[PDB]
Amino acid sequence: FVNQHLCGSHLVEALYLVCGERGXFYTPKT
Amino acid sequence: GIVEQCCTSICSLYQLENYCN
Repeated sequence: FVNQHLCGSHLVEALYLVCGERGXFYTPKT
Repeated sequence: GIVEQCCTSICSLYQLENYCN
């Protein structure tokens, strides 16, 4: 990683990559 | 929210990981 501002698709992929998990499961909670 | 916080200021992987919870 390297420090940067992040938006939209760049942001949602960057938090998915560090987490290793998709979210948004059957009957969404968020 | 997360979209404002990380697009108006820097978010490292150490910040982004908190928002997966």
